[PDB]
Amino acid sequence: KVFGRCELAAAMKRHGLDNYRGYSLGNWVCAAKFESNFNTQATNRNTDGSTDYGILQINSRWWCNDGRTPGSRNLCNIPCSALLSSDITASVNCAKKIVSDGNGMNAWVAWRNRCKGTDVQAWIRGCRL
Ligand SMILES: [Cl-]
Ligand SMILES: [Cl-]
Ligand SMILES: [Cl-]
Ligand code: NA
Repeated sequence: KVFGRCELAAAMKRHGLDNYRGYSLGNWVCAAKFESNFNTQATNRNTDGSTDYGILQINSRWWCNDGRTPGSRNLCNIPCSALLSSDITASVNCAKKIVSDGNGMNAWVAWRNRCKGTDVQAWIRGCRL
């Protein structure tokens, strides 16, 4: 599913991401924009053999099981395919674990390089939330 911007904002808010670990909703929408372009089906292979999955590009080396990342943990205890579903629950709940692990949203490279320090509230402007 390719979410609309405000559609994704509303879903993320409903699932408790607005202000989660102190990160306002626009941070999460901005991260999803640049990680996946709001496409739940996005997958991207990394140099180390892991793959990133879903709207927040969650990595198979630590967070989900894809069966082809040797040495992987599965800290969200989910198949990586669950992170490709139209229903973002699994991605949100796994993202909550990631952002709580110590480095905050710096876990998302696109967030650090394209969202951090910017006017992230712009990403929820115009939405009825
Ligand atoms: Cl915001
Ligand atoms: Cl694996
Ligand atoms: Cl933080
Ligand atoms: Na894994």
